[PDB]
Amino acid sequence: VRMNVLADALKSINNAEKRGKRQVLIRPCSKVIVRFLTVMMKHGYIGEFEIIDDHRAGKIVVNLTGRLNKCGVISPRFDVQLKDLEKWQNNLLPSRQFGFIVLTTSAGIMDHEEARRKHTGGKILGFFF
Amino acid sequence: GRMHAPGKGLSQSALPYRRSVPTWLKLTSDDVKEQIYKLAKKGLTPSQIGVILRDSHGVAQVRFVTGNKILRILKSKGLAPDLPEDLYHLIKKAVAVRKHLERNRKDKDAKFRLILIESRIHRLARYYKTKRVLPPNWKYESSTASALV
Amino acid sequence: GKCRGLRTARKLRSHRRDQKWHDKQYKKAHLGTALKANPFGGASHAKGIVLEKVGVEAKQPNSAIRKCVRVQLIKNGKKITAFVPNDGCLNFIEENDEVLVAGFGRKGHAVGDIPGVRFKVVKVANVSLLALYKGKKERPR
RNA sequence: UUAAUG
RNA sequence: AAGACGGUCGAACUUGACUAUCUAGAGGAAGUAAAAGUCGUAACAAGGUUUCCGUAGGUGAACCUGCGGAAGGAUCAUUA
RNA sequence: CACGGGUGACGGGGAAUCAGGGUUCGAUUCCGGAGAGGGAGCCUGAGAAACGGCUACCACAUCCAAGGAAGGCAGCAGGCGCGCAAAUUACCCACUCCCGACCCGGGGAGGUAGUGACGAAAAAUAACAAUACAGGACUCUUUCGAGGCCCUGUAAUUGGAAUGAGUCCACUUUAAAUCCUUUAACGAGGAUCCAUUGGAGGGCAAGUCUGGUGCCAGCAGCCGCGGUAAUUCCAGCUCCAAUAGCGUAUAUUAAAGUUGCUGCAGUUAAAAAGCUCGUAGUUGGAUCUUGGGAGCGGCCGUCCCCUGCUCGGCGCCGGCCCGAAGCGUUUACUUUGAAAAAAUUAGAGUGUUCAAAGCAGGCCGCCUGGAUACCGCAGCUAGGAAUAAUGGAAUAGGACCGCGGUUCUAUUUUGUUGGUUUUCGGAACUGAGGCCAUGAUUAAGAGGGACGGCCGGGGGCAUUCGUAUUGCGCCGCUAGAGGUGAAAUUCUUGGACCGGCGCAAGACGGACCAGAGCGAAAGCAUUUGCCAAGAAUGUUUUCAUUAAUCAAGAACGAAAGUCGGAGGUUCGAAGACGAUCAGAUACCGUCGUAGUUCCGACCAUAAACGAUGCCGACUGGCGAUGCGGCGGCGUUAUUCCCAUGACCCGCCGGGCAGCUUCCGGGAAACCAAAGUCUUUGGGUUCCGGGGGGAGUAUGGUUGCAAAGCUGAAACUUAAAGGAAUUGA
RNA sequence: AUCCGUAACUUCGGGAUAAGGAUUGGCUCUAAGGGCUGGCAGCCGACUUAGAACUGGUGCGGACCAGGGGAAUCCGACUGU
Ligand SMILES: [Mg+2]
Ligand SMILES: [Mg+2]
Ligand SMILES: [Mg+2]
Ligand SMILES: [Mg+2]
Ligand SMILES: [Mg+2]
Ligand SMILES: [Mg+2]
Ligand SMILES: [Mg+2]
Ligand SMILES: [Mg+2]
Ligand SMILES: [Mg+2]
Ligand SMILES: [Mg+2]
Ligand SMILES: [Mg+2]
Ligand SMILES: [Mg+2]
Ligand SMILES: [Mg+2]
Ligand SMILES: [Mg+2]
Ligand SMILES: [Mg+2]
Ligand SMILES: [Mg+2]
Ligand SMILES: [Mg+2]
Ligand SMILES: [Mg+2]
Ligand SMILES: [Mg+2]
Ligand SMILES: [Mg+2]
Ligand SMILES: [Mg+2]
Ligand SMILES: [Mg+2]
Ligand SMILES: [Mg+2]
Ligand SMILES: [Mg+2]
Ligand SMILES: [Mg+2]
Ligand SMILES: [Mg+2]
Ligand SMILES: [Mg+2]
Ligand SMILES: [Mg+2]
Ligand SMILES: [Mg+2]
Ligand SMILES: [Mg+2]
Ligand SMILES: [Mg+2]
Ligand SMILES: [Mg+2]
Ligand SMILES: [Mg+2]
Ligand SMILES: [Mg+2]
Ligand SMILES: [Mg+2]
Ligand SMILES: [Mg+2]
Ligand SMILES: [Mg+2]
Ligand SMILES: [Mg+2]
Ligand SMILES: [Mg+2]
Ligand SMILES: [Mg+2]
Ligand SMILES: [Mg+2]
Ligand SMILES: [Mg+2]
Ligand SMILES: [Mg+2]
Ligand SMILES: [Mg+2]
Ligand SMILES: [Mg+2]
Ligand SMILES: [Mg+2]
Ligand SMILES: [Mg+2]
Ligand SMILES: [Mg+2]
Repeated sequence: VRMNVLADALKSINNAEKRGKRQVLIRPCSKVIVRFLTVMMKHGYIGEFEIIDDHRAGKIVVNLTGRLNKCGVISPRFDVQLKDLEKWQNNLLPSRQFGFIVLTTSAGIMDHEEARRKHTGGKILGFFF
Repeated sequence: GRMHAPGKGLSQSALPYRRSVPTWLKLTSDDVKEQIYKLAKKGLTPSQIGVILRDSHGVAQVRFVTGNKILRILKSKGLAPDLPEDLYHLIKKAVAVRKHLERNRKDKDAKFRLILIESRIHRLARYYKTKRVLPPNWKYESSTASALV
Repeated sequence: GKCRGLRTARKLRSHRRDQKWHDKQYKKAHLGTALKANPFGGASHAKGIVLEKVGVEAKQPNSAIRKCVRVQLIKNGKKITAFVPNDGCLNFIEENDEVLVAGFGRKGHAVGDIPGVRFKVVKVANVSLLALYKGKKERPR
């Protein structure tokens, strides 16, 4: 059955970016997915999205640009310290200039640069560049 | 995907967005609860109670009109059975298939279906043991399962 | 990996521990059957007594007569068809002499034109066959 | 119908 | 002090059992490596009986036949 | 993953290879453990089951007058044996410490020397000048040639200039010496004071040189070279790699993305259990805290606040502010701090002449250093609550603010001595209340179940039908009939074959029958009746995570085979005969046993195939088909219309499929999955690591047997294989 | 007789008392195994089982009773006649 809703949604938007759609409908709405979309929004890879809230698992419509090369996912949620985060961004990001690895922290869901700013590791969500 | 079948069927109820009671339904929640009491006192499974309520009385969801759901109202008054209705119908189907095998031992397909029904019975049995609505000393024994219809 | 759970460490470790035994080098290194079948017994060199000299016919297309020595070891007593490497060095090797026997560099495998020879001769009666070939030292008589 | 080999 | 009865720890000897390694052996039955060997041609083209799998019987020998599959078949097709 | 077994396993700090990850080793100088040939027991002593302490037994071994005595080098040197494999029967307590009655003695601990190419660091074997020559930036010259302000190299051409390696007086060093450093005197032109180790076909830098050998000798880690012109052998010359080092043999690491967590594959190269259920194991849908305010800088950035309930002073007028102590579901996760032996790794400083090293050293007595980082995993502590578990209150034995009774009681108190009963407080039990906004998130294009109309070669039992077959009976006429490429074995005036009418039992279920349906798969096709089941659809039904994959275990499982009964029409393993062929024990034909058919038990094997595990999400269309549901011009049946069957056009769910193209993938064939893979991570089982040996031996287990499951090694080979192209 | 232990093979039933060991006497005790009446009390009747100490010239199923065993080959299955 459906195990990782976040991984399914990011593979859906990755297929939509590969085909070249202007917008895509991903079917469940999770808080992790919404915070991931806001983290991609604050760096500007995607457009402005919206969620459709019934009193169920809601839906999400995301306006897509062509700036997102690949939206990836790291399953399961591995623990990442500040010592190991350099090796994670070495072997998962295409460059040290761009690309982001978001990971959930005690302060909240935020990318690796803001994790270096606030000095807090945590469990990995995925990657996007 | 089904549990013990290769089917991939998509056919179930689609409840509407609005939880509010309609304008035409002038049946109060106490009258709906008394109708549920009358149907359960006559003797009827809560599924068929909900079906008769949405057919004759024109009330689709008891949960939207009243506060509680149907088996919860039967539990609040004292009309709920000893064991739940899906487990009851699976036990009844297992007794029917076991009587069918006793009449015709050669039916290997019905033997396979009997094994499937036993597996679903034990899955729901351990589930209601974890939910603690059945006692932990309860056990499905096919020699004594036939007296329970 | 195939099972990517968060707590599948014993599953991955037991699966890799089972599947290491299907490797050829790992099973040969970690079972004692190959070490028992090895005449050196985990040794690089071995001394042994010459008893006879053998003319071994060669394999396919290359057709020649290689020169080998039936060496009986001291540490085990096993018999080895050891190879005489250089040209004209069978005449230096006489009967009932202690010769040093080494491998040939394929880690216990027959090499090239010679069927069923894994080992070769380095020294002859504490005098090296390289110096006997070059003409530096003389056989002690 | 028979028809094998280098 | 010597010595003695008893108890405890208990080396060691004999017998029996278990387990591990190495090895002799008449004779039987395999695999590998040469060959200027013998007999036949099983398979590769419809290899001249299409091939192969499972299961049984038989025959110098590859193999032959029976029953059920498969095409990895020489047919992706044969007409109201 | 207990127990048992093996270890060519003392454990750790650590070593090597290393991108990131890992893999291998660690007997070895530091810490802890064990032991003194093998066990066992004990005295002394604070501390031993001590062995440079004893007491017995076993193995080994010495002297003897034959009564008896004495031994433990896995200490330092050394000897034998074992080996591929490893040093002197030296000097000294002077450095470091240890012990003693102790400033004095002792220390084979330790220090220093002898061997030492395990290994590491530095590092000689020449340089300069002048002649001849061979050339390059300028000037000149059409080229040829020439001048040197600038050069670069070569040549057993010549020339002095400088030094060790060695020799050796002397200090210094040192317990006494040795070596290093210093220093007189000697000491170099083929500076004979002479540098080797491997190779020269490719990988892999470097002769198609010369002579001999002629598939011989041999070279060759792989491909290969040598069969009388060898770029590969053996020698000379030349050249190439490193340079006091190099080659060879073995274990190991990277290479190996050929063990794959990072990060391999499973249609055809090796591969998915035949299929299904299923416990452990693993993974598990969404949902509970948003924001506002104050201050600064240029709508943005940043800092602060939005927990509750004994002791004292910025103290102030029973109340307020602040500080300290204690209790406020539990973790996993993240950060800091402590505790983490040194030696080793990274690394600060420092001219051991540099460096490997060491912790030293530097200034005219002083100035200083001997840091720091890391130390996996587990345990402690204080901030955070995003993510994953974990509960609350649902027969209300629930919190909250108060009350009335029963039992027990720290005690303040009646000026001081004693009893009883109360006010007032703490523990337990117990009755009537007031209040919570009183309390149960949604119902997943997750799943289970009820219900409706279906649907279907799904399954079981009983029944019924159809022909064909073969045999028999009767009738008619007949010399041929079967069968083959051709014939014969076979039947046949005892009437074969053929035609007609009956009887017979056992099969089989054609044409309808399809890239159509059902079933988990194997599989399922005459009609009717009975029974149980199932997919999909419909649903504003119910339960509320009940789910997915699954070691062990369990059900079904083609055909063939086995054990019992029944029946044996046809076909037909074995067997017989006739053909063919050189030969057939085969293909062909005629018979023909087991079997093929039914029931009750085994067997559990298939090219059991889609050579493609299961569930979930997404990314292109087209015409269909099957089932179910919905809508809409109109024809055709019931007939007398509404409403239901057959058609026509559409919509949706999945069911087998097909066609189309630069989605994308792959080695390609090809695939809408075999795609969403170096832009590598959705979850979960089984399984492969070159080809043989070999699915073999052995061990265990199942079966009546055949055989089924698990399952190697020795040895051998440089290929085996997949796709595609061109010839034949 | 009691306590251990028992192999190859097999038709899984056997082999099997396989094979191979230890003990056994007397005396003096302890513990355990029960009924009737009014978790307690009183009154009574039975033989066993286990353990300990002491002791006799190591003797003890002291007479009697009472299997020698193991590994193979041929034939017949067997019980029976
Ligand atoms: Mg399932
Ligand atoms: Mg043909
Ligand atoms: Mg042939
Ligand atoms: Mg033929
Ligand atoms: Mg053929
Ligand atoms: Mg063929
Ligand atoms: Mg035959
Ligand atoms: Mg050991
Ligand atoms: Mg050891
Ligand atoms: Mg160690
Ligand atoms: Mg000791
Ligand atoms: Mg010794
Ligand atoms: Mg001792
Ligand atoms: Mg000693
Ligand atoms: Mg000592
Ligand atoms: Mg050495
Ligand atoms: Mg001293
Ligand atoms: Mg002294
Ligand atoms: Mg020493
Ligand atoms: Mg020199
Ligand atoms: Mg040469
Ligand atoms: Mg080369
Ligand atoms: Mg080259
Ligand atoms: Mg060469
Ligand atoms: Mg490696
Ligand atoms: Mg690598
Ligand atoms: Mg591979
Ligand atoms: Mg294959
Ligand atoms: Mg399959
Ligand atoms: Mg969740
Ligand atoms: Mg340390
Ligand atoms: Mg029909
Ligand atoms: Mg299994
Ligand atoms: Mg069958
Ligand atoms: Mg059969
Ligand atoms: Mg039969
Ligand atoms: Mg026939
Ligand atoms: Mg014949
Ligand atoms: Mg025939
Ligand atoms: Mg199979
Ligand atoms: Mg298969
Ligand atoms: Mg991958
Ligand atoms: Mg292999
Ligand atoms: Mg070859
Ligand atoms: Mg193949
Ligand atoms: Mg016996
Ligand atoms: Mg015999
Ligand atoms: Mg008899």
